[PDB]
Amino acid sequence: SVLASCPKKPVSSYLRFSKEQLPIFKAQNPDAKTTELIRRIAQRWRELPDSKKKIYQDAYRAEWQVYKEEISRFKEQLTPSQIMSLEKEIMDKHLKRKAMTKKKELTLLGKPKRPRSAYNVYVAERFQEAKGDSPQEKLKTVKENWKNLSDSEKELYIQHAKEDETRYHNEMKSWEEQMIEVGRKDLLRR
DNA sequence: TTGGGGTATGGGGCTTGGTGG
DNA sequence: CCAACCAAGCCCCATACCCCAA
Repeated sequence: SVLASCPKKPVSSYLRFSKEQLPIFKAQNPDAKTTELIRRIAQRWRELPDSKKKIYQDAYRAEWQVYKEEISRFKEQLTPSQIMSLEKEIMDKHLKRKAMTKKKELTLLGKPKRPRSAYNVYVAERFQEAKGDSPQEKLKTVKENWKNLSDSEKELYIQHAKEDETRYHNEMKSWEEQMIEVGRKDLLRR
């Protein structure tokens, strides 16, 4: 917003080199994947004489000195609550990434999904047949019926809840053993 | 020791509304 | 706190590499 205007850190010499080289390379090699071209460019980097590298190096060092000056000038023109909301935007960012990363890894270790509630299993069935525009509305409809149902009409759902509760228990046990075997006691409950 | 950040894109998943480890 | 139930078009991202600031 105002922090979106925060000066960015310069990227390093290999990154510069690559950024410039990609374009040249893709133009000489239309039928190729980026990943490949990148591998190719990295090799070029390795190959490049130190005296040449040193050129990009100096570019980066001087570009860092600009960042130094830039960031501090930036901070002065900000209020203290601003200075803080900045630092928080950074932390929040980093934590979201950490979050995403652990969530990917669990899914890739096929970690059992949590027990679905009495209400969950109802929604998973009475959503196709539901009035409304967005999902917001298609939901309030199913919500209204939830209040309007009674004990007898909630059996085969609360039954499947109680079943899924035992599915969870079993699946969680298979998975936690699996994990112990794979050297990861750390992903265990408690 | 770690990880972010440059690209481009092919598969990934976070979002908006009101019951459960 | 965060995950679960229903969308799907945008948020993000690992991938190929290297390097240096935190």
